[PDB]
Amino acid sequence: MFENITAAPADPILGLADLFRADERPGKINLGQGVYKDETGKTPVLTSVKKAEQYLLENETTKNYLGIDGIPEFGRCTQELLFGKGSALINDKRARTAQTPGGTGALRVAADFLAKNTSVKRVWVSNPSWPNHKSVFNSAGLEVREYAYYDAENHTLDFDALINSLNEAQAGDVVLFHGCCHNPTGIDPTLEQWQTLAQLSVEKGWLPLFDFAQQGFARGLEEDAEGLRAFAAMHKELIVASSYSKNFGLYNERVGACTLVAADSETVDRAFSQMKAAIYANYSNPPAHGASVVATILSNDALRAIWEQELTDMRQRIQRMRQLFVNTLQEKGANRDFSFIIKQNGMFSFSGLTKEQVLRLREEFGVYAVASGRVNVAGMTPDNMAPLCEAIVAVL
Amino acid sequence: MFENITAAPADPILGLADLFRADERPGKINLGQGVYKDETGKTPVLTSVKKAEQYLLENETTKNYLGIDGIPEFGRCTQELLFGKGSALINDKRARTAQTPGGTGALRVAADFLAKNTSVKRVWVSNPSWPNHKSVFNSAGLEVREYAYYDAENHTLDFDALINSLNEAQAGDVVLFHGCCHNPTGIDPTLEQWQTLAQLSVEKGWLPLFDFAQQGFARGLEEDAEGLRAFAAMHKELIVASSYSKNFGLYNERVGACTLVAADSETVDRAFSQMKAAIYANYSNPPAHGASVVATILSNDALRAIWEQELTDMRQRIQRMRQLFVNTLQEKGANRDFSFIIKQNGMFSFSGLTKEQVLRLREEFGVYAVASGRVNVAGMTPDNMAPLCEAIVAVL
Ligand SMILES: *Cc1c(COP(=O)(O)O)cnc(C)c1O
Ligand SMILES: *Cc1c(COP(=O)(O)O)cnc(C)c1O
Repeated sequence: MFENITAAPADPILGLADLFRADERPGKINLGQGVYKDETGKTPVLTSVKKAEQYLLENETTKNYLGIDGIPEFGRCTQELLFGKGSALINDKRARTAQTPGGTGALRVAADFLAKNTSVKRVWVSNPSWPNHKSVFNSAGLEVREYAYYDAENHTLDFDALINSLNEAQAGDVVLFHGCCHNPTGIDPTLEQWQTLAQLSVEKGWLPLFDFAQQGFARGLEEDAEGLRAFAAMHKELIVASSYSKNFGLYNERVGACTLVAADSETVDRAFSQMKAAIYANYSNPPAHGASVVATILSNDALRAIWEQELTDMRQRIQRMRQLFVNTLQEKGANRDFSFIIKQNGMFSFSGLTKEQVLRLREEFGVYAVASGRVNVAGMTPDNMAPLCEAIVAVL
Repeated sequence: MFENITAAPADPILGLADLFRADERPGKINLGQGVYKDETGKTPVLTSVKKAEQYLLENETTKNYLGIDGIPEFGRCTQELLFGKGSALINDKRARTAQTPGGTGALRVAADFLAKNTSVKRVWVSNPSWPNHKSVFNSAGLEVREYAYYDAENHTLDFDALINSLNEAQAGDVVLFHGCCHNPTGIDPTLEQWQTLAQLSVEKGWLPLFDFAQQGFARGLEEDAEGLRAFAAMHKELIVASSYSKNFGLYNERVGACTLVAADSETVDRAFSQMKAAIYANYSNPPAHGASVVATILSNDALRAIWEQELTDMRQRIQRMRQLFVNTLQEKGANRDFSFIIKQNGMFSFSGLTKEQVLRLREEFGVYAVASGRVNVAGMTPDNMAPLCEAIVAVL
């Protein structure tokens, strides 16, 4: 059976990770990873999370199965984070939320649900996008198509080209939007631009699908949801894949959610039952620990306050690195204006380096980035900025 | 899009659970659930698990992603549990193990892997089987077919009928075996019978797929793997879906494994790369906490010793309930000989009650079992045995 199975392609993300480990050079710098890093260069457990875990250690009396859709309070808190306290969506009971193993899990559950219960045949993703999106949808049996997004000249959202491209999208197609902190470009639509896309979406007949991987990393928790909420006000139908991997630092505990919005309670409840069917045939029910940590934090005034400041501290450190990066390149003799980096949002930023410049940065200077030129800004610190920028300037 | 979506069928397992909650009667007895219960009627966290969780609370410094295949030590311990310390399979490096979200997750990952990389078109499951098997394989796009198993007259393994039925299976078909503690019948093959099926499987050309949900609930950890190991000695190719839900009491943390066996290291490593691809497009990587608890326990001499005795205590309490049940029915005037219950293994047992007897037991006497007549023996205690058996005798 397995004699002639074709190997999976190498995978450059794991390859980059392994080449970074083997690199015996002491001044090596990793900007190719997907996780947050602090001023010391590590991915720590949040203080709020540790406190939540201690409480669970002390008060859990059973590990009996969660329901297919997971911890109710988790779903309730997730819906308030996405739509806001006073949302009409929540009030009319139009939204149903499944706890899932991470954002990826939420995308996959969304994909299986649509492929098995709707007429959806294809999904539209940005160019570039996170490469995991394509694989997830393709596995459910959905075609992936690309719409234009990145203006390579101005390091901006090519908005005219984005509209032009999506006009090819038929009614009943899914169109995937990154709620905030676009991966890999860090380029987000403005509110006016979100409102325009919301309007275009309703008349063109798209099912919008929002991927929220970094809620709270752009401007703030509420601000980063504005785009979503603009779509929410316009649309009858909507899906959201959200992740707490980055904003709670719970990557390996697989904490995410799939939220289904329909016109009314009877419809959403009926659609959601088939979404639960898609979860039952996949992993049966979701993992409790990570999601229980999140629900414990968000429903407790003290822990939430502590957590929100931790998230704010991450957001601001990134924003300090963005500026320090631009100023350091400026004063190191930068063959280029990098001021666009400051206007980009969140973990990631397209540096605009060529694949050869990137490959050279690794070979000569021990600086690791992704082939596309994506850099993780959280991998930058005050200590490694000088040598990072010297390397970059030397390859321009 | 969601306007005319057909609702999912009610689901009787959740329906049974909800009807049990609403039941205001004080003497109600639940035998319809899938989880272990102790003498007090609860599903507690194991002492070994709590100790493991405390150690993790104190020593974890990051929640950074696990690899796609999860915690290495977890995989190593899982392979020793399945194949044994000195196994040649482990020595020749023929087995590769992915940590997965529960046994269900392992079945789904197995299913996607086979559907996408082999010529497998159908899977053979026992009659009856756990209904989740059918849904999982059907979602990957695989036909499910049934082979005979249960001898309804003698409450035994209808072995002649089992062989006769599986002769319909073509070469290149998957045949699913329950390693031990068959769900729902509790009827396992003897070693001689396992050796016979192993032999038949190799000449007929089946890819065997083992589902281990209750390793350690029949006779012991090593004993319950004999069937698997008999197949392992004969076969070049094999898949195992194992679960730590029941034997570590970690149900909601989703702790399982998919283990792939091929002829040699180069083949298994190449096949496993595509299995990792199937995980990447599903939930990206597995949840750490539950699997970290398992790895921490199994790799530590003290905690493992404590855990093994906890598992032994569960196995023996079940075996005491089996006997108490038969003796109590005998001395309550049983219209029937229930001695077959004592020879059946693990959590579950087919009582041999009709769906009307079951429905009547719930309506009149507040005793809850599954429509098929499956009873969870761990739901029986010394306190509720008398009233349980009185109800049963009254409906025969
Ligand atoms: C990091 C990231 C995620 C996170 O996925 P999890 O499964 O939640 O770890 C999801 N989507 C995007 C675009 C991301 O960048
Ligand atoms: C209980 C059981 C399982 C457990 O599934 P998890 O996903 O590990 O909870 C798997 N297979 C069978 C036959 C079972 O009875």
